[PDB]
Amino acid sequence: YCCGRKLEFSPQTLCCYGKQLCTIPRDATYYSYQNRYHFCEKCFNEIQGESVSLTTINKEQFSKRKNDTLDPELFVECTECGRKMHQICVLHHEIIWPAGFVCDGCLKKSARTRKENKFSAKRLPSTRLGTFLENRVNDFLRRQNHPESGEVTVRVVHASDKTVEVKPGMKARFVDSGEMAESFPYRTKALFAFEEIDGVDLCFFGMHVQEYGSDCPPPNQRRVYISYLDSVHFFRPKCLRTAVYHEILIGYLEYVKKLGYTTGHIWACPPSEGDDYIFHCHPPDQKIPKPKRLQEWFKKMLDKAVSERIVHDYKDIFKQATEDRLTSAKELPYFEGDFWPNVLEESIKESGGSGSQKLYATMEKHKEVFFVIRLIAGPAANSLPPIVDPDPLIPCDLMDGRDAFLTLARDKHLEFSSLRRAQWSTMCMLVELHTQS
Ligand SMILES: COc1ccc(C2(C(=O)N3CCOC[C@H](Cc4cccc5[nH]ncc45)C3)CCCC2)cc1
Ligand SMILES: [Zn+2]
Ligand SMILES: [Zn+2]
Ligand SMILES: [Zn+2]
Repeated sequence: YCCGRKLEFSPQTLCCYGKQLCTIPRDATYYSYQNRYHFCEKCFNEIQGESVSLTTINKEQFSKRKNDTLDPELFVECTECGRKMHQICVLHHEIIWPAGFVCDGCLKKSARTRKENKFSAKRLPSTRLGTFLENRVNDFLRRQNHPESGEVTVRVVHASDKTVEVKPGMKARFVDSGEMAESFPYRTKALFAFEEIDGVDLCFFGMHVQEYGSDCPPPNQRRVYISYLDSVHFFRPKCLRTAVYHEILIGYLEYVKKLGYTTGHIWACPPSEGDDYIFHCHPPDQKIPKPKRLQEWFKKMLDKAVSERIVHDYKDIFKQATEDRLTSAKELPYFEGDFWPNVLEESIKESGGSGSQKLYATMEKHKEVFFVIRLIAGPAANSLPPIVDPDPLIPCDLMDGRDAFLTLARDKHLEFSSLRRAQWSTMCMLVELHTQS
């Protein structure tokens, strides 16, 4: 055996299908039907009668289970030794090495090494935005001159044109009356950061963004929104991990500012317990920050951006609307999946059809969570040329949003819960991106 350890995958968390946001953690009790519809023990017993609509399926046909199934880790056999070894430990992928697995001992005994690993992070197609970010990170790393650090690769893996649609409450008030556009076009992008750790790629950062160009009507035009952020905390060295995140995030703001976007938007929202934003099965000791801590962290990152003469200034949404002399909810930027489109639906219902009644009160209530970042200020923003993106569209269904990658990771036991598993998951992720390309 490679190690002395007996290893297996932890059970993943499933949905309860009752409260539409309820989740079933590890070792919990739940009910299943056809392994498709799972129900919380509390939510299932708080059900009308026996018949449950799914077609009505009776509660008699449901399975009472505990979320404690442990799938053992897989082994691979050396085609010369016969030695059985963990697939994750030796990082053997059948697509990269279709000739069969040969252990390190056999390779050295015959004075050879594995064939070069195609489908690497470096060999992913590059972009102007990706090169811009990885130059910034690697230049910073050489300045710090830590011998433990490795080369960082940043690649944009998806780009497509989409639209966000105004929800029925806001649509009935402002869209049907002609006061607001019914949809806002934007380009979505997914990019990841990789670090070479002992000769092996490790994906440690991911990000999805929404970019609304000069074609977009107000109030969305020339604005960028960060849909989701995620990380795996195994960047080496640890003492430089936060700074690298700052380099990527500030670099993105610097890049879109150069392109002509005037404002960036960040919703400082930590994930719920047991929830994964981009990377499936985070390490158990990678703690989720509390909201106050996360807000201060973004402040520090933005403060550095201001000092670097990249970000002009930043304010919370409540302060921004006051300076913008906002009066109606139709003047607030409308982003896909954002907090505010959902809340404006609730605000109109409670107000009897008003888009202004509790607008400032709601913004003040949640002001510390929403950051409005001004990249271009004053007279310069009034007369800018059209935004032209030098990078082409990158069709990649696996990265059209965060759902496909999470599903693939769930379906293939691709965990990021440890360095070895995250390296195996990185290798599998890279192979998928190269074949789907
Ligand atoms: C102040 O401490 C931090 C500040 C920022 C981050 C970043 C990040 O990754 N965030 C910020 C939101 O909370 C942490 C999420 C990571 C995470 C941790 C544990 C379980 C999870 N499930 N899903 C996501 C997830 C995603 C790092 C780079 C960008 C900001 C991480 C920790
Ligand atoms: Zn092992
Ligand atoms: Zn539930
Ligand atoms: Zn061998």
